[PDB]
Amino acid sequence: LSDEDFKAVFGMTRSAFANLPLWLQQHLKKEKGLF
Ligand code: NA
Repeated sequence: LSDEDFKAVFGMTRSAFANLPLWLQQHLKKEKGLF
């Protein structure tokens, strides 16, 4: 997805998401039905 769609889904930038721990990245992907 686009940078704008990413920010809408996750409410943060891709760089912000990458600073999260893996467990939380994975948690968010599942919560949102993505990836
Ligand atoms: Na929106």
